[PDB]
Amino acid sequence: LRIPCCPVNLKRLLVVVVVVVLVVVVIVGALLMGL
Repeated sequence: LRIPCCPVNLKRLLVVVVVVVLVVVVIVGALLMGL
């Protein structure tokens, strides 16, 4: 329950999520440019 004492591997999971979101934003920008 809660974060233990800073999130463990969950942190790098969050980083992966952020990367995914960034990549999606890149895909969106790319699509807006053309593809």
